[PDB]
Amino acid sequence: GPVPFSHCLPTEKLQRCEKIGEGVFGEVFQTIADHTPVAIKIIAIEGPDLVNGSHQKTFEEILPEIIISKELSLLSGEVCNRTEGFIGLNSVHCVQGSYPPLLLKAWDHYNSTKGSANDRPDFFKDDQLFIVLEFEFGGIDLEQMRTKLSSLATAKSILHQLTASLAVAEASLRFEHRDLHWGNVLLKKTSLKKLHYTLNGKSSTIPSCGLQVSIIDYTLSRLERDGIVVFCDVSMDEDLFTGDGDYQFDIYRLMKKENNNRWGEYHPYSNVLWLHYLTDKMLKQMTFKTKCNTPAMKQIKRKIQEFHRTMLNFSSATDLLCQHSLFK
Ligand SMILES: CC[C@H](CO)Nc1ccc2ncc(-c3ccc4n[nH]cc4c3)n2n1
Ligand code: NA
Repeated sequence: GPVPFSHCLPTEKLQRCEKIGEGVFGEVFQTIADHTPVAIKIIAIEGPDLVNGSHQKTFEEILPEIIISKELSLLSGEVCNRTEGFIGLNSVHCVQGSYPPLLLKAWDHYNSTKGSANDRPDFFKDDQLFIVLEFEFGGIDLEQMRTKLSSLATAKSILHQLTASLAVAEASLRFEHRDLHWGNVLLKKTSLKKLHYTLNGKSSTIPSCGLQVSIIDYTLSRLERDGIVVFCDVSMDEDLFTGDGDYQFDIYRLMKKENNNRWGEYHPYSNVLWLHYLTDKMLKQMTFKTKCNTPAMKQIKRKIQEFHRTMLNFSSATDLLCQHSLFK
């Protein structure tokens, strides 16, 4: 059945853990496994204590995220519909134990420097179960990089990458991400000048501007294979739809409007909505190292503004990728 935490996180691996993110689900750490950076997502399951304001999920309720993470990871190795724009999934374990004190130390450091919205995970007993997902390390989130991007050309690249990856997942998996806020877009440096994707057998390239994008966090995502749908049913969630103070919170309500609160259905317009929210962040909340004070860069800005203005008239990421003038 379950294994002890030390199976997944031997002493040296625990000693190198640094906390990088969080959500109601639990905690995300970066560490090193076999000289390789990885990200570890740790989710409490099956217990009766409140955790970050929700009850813990059952093993059955975590399976959708596991399945989705695996399907999107596989897309990097496929042929007809191929993208590296999600993130690799290396392993999944069920572990048992109280939270390691070294992880608490990392948690404390994050709380001291960035602040946490979570409860300190120090109340779990030695019989507590967790799911531990180990992912390829994907870089730094777009929000944390909001003052670090070179120019609007870099912004165009990121939007193109995101759109393409979403299109390929729509094509292969009838995928909707459903929570693609700017914390869920990771950026990593690449020396590749061009990145490659294949959509329904047709391969294309995207200029990288030195960055490779990875879309993460499939907690709210939906997909299907052979008529079998995997999703998070939020039809009875109150709080998800009553956020304020950021366009992000409007996106939840707009998705609910689009799907009539039926979350099992396929509505790839949700991917469009998130891309619109991301484009909006690109135009309003980023500080580029190079301003748009040359005619060439101005032109890119006008193109992104045109995208912002027109993209909500498209039906899916696939429609955007294949038809929108931004990508031509
Ligand atoms: C970078 C940390 C991020 C900042 O907004 N927060 C979260 C929060 C939820 C979440 N679920 C999965 C991942 C996840 C999955 C794979 C990863 N590879 N490299 C980093 C990864 C993170 N996250 N990350
Ligand atoms: Na990736």
